[PDB]
Amino acid sequence: MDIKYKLASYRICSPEETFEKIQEALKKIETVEIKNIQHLDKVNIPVYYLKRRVVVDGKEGIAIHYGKGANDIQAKVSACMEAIERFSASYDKNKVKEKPDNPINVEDLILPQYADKNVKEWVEGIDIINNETIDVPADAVFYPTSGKLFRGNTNGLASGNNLDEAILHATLEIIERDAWSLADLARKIPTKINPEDAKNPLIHELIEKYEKAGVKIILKDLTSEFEIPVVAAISDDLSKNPLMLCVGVGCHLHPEIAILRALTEVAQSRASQLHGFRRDAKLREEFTSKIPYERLKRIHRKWFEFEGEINIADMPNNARYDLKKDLKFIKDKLSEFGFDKLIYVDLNKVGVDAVRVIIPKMEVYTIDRDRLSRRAFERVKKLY
Amino acid sequence: GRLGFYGYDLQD
Ligand SMILES: Nc1ncnc2c1ncn2[C@@H]1O[C@H](COP(=O)(O)OP(=O)(O)OP(=O)(O)O)[C@@H](O)[C@H]1O
Ligand SMILES: [Mg+2]
Ligand SMILES: [Mg+2]
Repeated sequence: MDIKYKLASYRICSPEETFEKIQEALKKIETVEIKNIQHLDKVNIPVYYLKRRVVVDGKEGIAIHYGKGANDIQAKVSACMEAIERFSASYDKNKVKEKPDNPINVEDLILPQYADKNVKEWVEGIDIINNETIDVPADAVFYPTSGKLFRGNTNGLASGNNLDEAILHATLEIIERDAWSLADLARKIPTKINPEDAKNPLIHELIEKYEKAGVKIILKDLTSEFEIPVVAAISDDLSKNPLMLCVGVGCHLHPEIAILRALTEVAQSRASQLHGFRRDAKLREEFTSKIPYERLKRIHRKWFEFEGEINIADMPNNARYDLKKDLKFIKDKLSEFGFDKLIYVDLNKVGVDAVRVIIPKMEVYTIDRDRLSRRAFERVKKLY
Repeated sequence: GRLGFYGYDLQD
């Protein structure tokens, strides 16, 4: 059991140690400030930002990264490790191969109708299901990208305390967004989670923080075929502020970690909205604030309504508090359901483990509406 | 349009 921190983090070392270890990396990425923004909201849940210096072709600018957690250090490390993950993802010509030795079938990535299928830039990865090297498009690895094959996105990027930690996290994120994609397609999301039987004290603390703030939380089960918990936490503010209709989605082998991640992400979504620094937050502030509250509740009906309730005790728990064993389990479940490749690319750039994970055939529709496979509809039918 | 969310960037 290499997972030493089980209660909130599911990591090999403490957040305090992570923060100590990444100090050099944080200067290398040109960090300008790291701040807590809890005060913007009424829920008293830790949310951090990190701002870093960026040059977008000509002008100097700022990139922002948000962090979430049950306590202060977790939220701060979350922001820092997102910033490092995202910095590590930028295009690196030293990794580019022009002639692919063993190219993936690019169709399996689920391509938009406008995809330029003439890939000129390839990157080598390791398929850890089949234990072989494989070449994947650069557009599927780096961020940002030229956007030739598809629009660049951050799905399956992760940093961590070691290689396996980053791989596990990025894999869980792929699983998360695939499941979220299926939920977005589904006409109904029938199953509510009652968190009363949580063994983890931090779930109760978080739920109670929302109640006192007059924020109604509903938990929805999005768990897909793999029996890897995916949970949506949806906030409904008694203030009827349309901008406070927010979702957080958590994914983990342990259902209580998934719930913790969903609950803290809700606070993160709310706080980044209220911060209004990001382009999407600013635009949501401008346009969605004019959308009547009752229209939004009506549009997103399926998220709030429910046909049945389960307990956490009803949810699968295949966590073993050991990275290699957890990865083994996931590999088996992916293979079992025809997801026969689990590919990672090493993106370590500033002395911190960072990867891209690619699991061909996993859906990204929730991020990019232009990408949706024929097989998603049957999957939705089966689960929902 | 959408519910508020956080966790990814997508280029336009
Ligand atoms: N204590 C920690 N030690 C090492 N890496 C961490 C730690 N906390 C967060 N990270 C990393 O920071 C980044 C953001 O993590 P966070 O906990 O915010 O989950 P997330 O990736 O936002 O989850 P989701 O996939 O649901 O968006 C990830 O790359 C993650 O691996
Ligand atoms: Mg999420
Ligand atoms: Mg992430």
